[PDB]
Amino acid sequence: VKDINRRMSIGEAKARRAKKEMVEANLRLVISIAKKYTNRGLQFLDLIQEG
DNA sequence: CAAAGGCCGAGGAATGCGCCCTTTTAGCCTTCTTTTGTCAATGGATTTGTG
Repeated sequence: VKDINRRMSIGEAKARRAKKEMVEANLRLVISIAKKYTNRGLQFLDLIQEG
């Protein structure tokens, strides 16, 4: 059961690093979208973080 | 052999900005049970009437 939960953890770490790589790639997309809302009351970094 | 121009990117105002749908949450709105304030009786213990 140790090795079972271990292989589970291996899969989880792989998928998590993959999600990380995708988010890292598309941060530029998020900034490009958030630039459209920059003057409706919320600061720029807050827009980027919600995005 | 350089110049004009076509291309891409790095930076800003703003006439800029969701919709349709499911599901919970607030609160108002009625209906009912109970605590509470009220009107009337109904004697009963001092106050007065009497000589």
